[PDB]
Amino acid sequence: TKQYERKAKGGNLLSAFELYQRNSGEWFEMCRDYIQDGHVDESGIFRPDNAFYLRRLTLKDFRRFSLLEIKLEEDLTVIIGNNGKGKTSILYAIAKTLSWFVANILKEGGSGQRLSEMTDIKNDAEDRYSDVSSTFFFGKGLKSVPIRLSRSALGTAERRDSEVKPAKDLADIWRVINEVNTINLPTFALYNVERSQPFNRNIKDNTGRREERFDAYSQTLGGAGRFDHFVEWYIYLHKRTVSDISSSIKELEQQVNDLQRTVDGGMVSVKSLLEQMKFKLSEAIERNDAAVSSRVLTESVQKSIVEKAICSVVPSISNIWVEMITGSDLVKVTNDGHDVTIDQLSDGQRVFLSLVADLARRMVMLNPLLENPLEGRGIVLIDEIELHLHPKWQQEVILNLRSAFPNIQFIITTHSPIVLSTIEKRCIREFEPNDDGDQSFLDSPDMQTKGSENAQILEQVMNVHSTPPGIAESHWLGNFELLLLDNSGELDNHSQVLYDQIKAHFGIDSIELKKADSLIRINKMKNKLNKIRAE
Amino acid sequence: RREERFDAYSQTLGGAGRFDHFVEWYIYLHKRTVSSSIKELEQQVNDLQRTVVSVKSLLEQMKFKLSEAIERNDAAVSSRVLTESVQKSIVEKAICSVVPSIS
Amino acid sequence: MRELARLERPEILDQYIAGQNDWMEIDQSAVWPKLTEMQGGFCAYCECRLNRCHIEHFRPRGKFPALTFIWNNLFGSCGDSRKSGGWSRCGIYKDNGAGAYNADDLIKPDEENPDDYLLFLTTGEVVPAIGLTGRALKKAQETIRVFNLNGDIKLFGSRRTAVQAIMPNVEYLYTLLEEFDEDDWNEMLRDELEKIESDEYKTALKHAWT
Ligand SMILES: Nc1ncnc2c1ncn2[C@@H]1O[C@H](COP(=O)(O)OP(=O)(O)O)[C@@H](O)[C@H]1O
Ligand SMILES: [Zn+2]
Repeated sequence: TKQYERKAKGGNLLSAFELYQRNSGEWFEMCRDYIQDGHVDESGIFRPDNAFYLRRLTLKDFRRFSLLEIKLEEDLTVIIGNNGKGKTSILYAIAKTLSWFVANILKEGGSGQRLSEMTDIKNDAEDRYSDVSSTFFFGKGLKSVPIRLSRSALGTAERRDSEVKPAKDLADIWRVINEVNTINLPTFALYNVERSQPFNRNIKDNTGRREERFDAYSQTLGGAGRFDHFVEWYIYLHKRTVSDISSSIKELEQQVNDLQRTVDGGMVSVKSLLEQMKFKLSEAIERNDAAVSSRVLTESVQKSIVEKAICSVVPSISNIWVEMITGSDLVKVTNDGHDVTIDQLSDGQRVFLSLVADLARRMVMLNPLLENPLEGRGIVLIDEIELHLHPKWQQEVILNLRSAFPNIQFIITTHSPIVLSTIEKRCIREFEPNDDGDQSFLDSPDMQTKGSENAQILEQVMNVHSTPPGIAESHWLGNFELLLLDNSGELDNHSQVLYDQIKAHFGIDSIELKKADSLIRINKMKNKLNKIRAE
Repeated sequence: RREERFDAYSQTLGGAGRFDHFVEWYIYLHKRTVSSSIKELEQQVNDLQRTVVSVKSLLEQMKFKLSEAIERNDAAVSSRVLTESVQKSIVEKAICSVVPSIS
Repeated sequence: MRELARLERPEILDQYIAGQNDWMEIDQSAVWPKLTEMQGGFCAYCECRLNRCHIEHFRPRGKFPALTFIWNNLFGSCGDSRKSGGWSRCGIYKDNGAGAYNADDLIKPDEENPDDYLLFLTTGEVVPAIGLTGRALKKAQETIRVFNLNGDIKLFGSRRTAVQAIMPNVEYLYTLLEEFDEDDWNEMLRDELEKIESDEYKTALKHAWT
């Protein structure tokens, strides 16, 4: 109608799409441009004009939470807290909501994942239902996409229905526009602690489902990724890069031509073989055309992008390649300067490799039209980012991830002060230590964490003392100071004994002893001042 | 899920009469029937909660009884059911009456 | 690093001659007491307390076999290859870790004063001193690089920790400039600088006090 036309011309995406659906060119192009338009930043990074991110989350009577409201950052949000505070619960809630987008991108009227009646309802909920309410943002044209997942407990006084239509409507736009003309699609992924798992060497190259674009959405929100799928896909890419398809077509074309000449020469016995070869040729051309038709990055380029991503983000890995050892295809890595198999990698290296490889695979598959497919949009959830990482790696992990995937919204959980030392306080959401499940609003810490000392973060943010309280020696310097202050700054028999104990235990060049020495010197000087003033 | 009256029609015309289902069901009924106004029960639960270490087991049993009473109260007229203790007794009698050499 | 007062040549270096003799032959317990007199049980290059230690040739024995039993070339460095591998500063790093270097553009602490070239910031870094250009800058920058005086985290961490421990005492003394007269205050600063001869990382502690 005229009203929809006005709103659509005003930049409203839903109105433009509704006009497209009713008339089924201009409206299609508007929708496509809304999704596809962007610019390259001063840093050379592609930036979509219309960003997609989760803005807000509300939990009512969900697991431990009676009521919780969270505002999320467009780029990076880190959730911190003690064990059992519900950090994982928050990520799971988001993942279930995202499942509704994924389901409807794949299939019209596809159903996402529902809340569990057994586990997701708070144990002492008076209303005996749970709600997960989420609000998404998609550019100025679609400032609010509200979604609610609801589940009622078993005793069932009244049914509370989920409200998922907005998710479906938006996902429909992606699906339908993509069907007509290929567009870049958002990546959704959850990496929970289940990402840590043993590598099966037995690479069952299935048939060829791993080459399909929407295999990128297969098991995206399952928590583990599919590192096996990566390996299969990567070997596939390698085999195709070593063998050009057009030469095979040219060779097949030549074979078909030679066989046709033989059939024309009176050898009717080879007619069956000619028909088979013509079929093979047609299939090869179709694959080539489909590849051509899909406007897709060449297999060589895809391989290179992923390899670069892995080597950039994973510090111990300088190179990754496919060997043809004996018969079977093996993925090899240069790890700490040595060529090894994936099964020879440490668990920490493998787990992190798996995360990055999986994510890169999905991004390459979902963003074929971008010069750099890793500059695509999406929302990625990572539980316990520091899982298996040495402190040195914890200092680099967030920087490396954000550099490699500049337009992904990362929502992460951590226990690591070292990780927090690399992040701005605005990105941090902390639970209060004494939270008995009634804290309405997660909040930013008071201290700036980025560039701060680890010891300060431990004390001021994580509420942990710099020295272990259950060790007697942890108290000695404090006690020594108290003794000095009690005896007007003079080193008495008791202070001397403790000093000697500190010296004996920690050593002559220990920090503790130097601090003790400092205390003696300052107290002596203070006393000298006091005497001069008294006289 | 709990039991409900029309589960009696589930797999009635193929898949009925499987030993394992019986044993599981029977043990379940036994556990529930080992060891009554809602307001009175609510009052008893409240009194027991105020007392609460040795009475904790009794409190949990009474909370279960209260929940069951509320559920029965909340449950619809169409899905009216005999107590688990009665159900157990009837099945035991049926088995002992019908099955050769089981007393 | 400190400016070191080299004094007298020990008697055992008279006997052994370059070409014929090797450093494996000479006794090392003969040489130490004069270096311990020179340096004061502290490293020549970083000023840690010596415990694991070795006699270091400033110009190495491979490249310069002339300067093998010469008293000016010898220094007490920290670290000891014989006991435990993987030491990453001073004598051991100059050989192994630091790649190519010109030996001429390094601070030899017996000859030159380090204080003109090096500055010790209380945040823990060693840097070139304010206003060096060309050649003097190159010596300062290469002494820092070749002895790994920042790049060793153990050293950097130990040095920062020590300076940061005394910075209450530095701020408190300079407040009492006003109330005290000059003879009282100059006696106090003399007394604090008296202590730090016996202390680890003395040049870094000096720059904090003065
Ligand atoms: N249905 C529920 N009702 C009440 N509390 C629950 C429920 N499910 C889990 N919890 C509480 O939630 C905590 C687990 O939350 P979780 O997200 O795993 O914490 P973490 O921040 O350590 O990942 C447990 O300590 C438990 O008491
Ligand atoms: Zn040294």
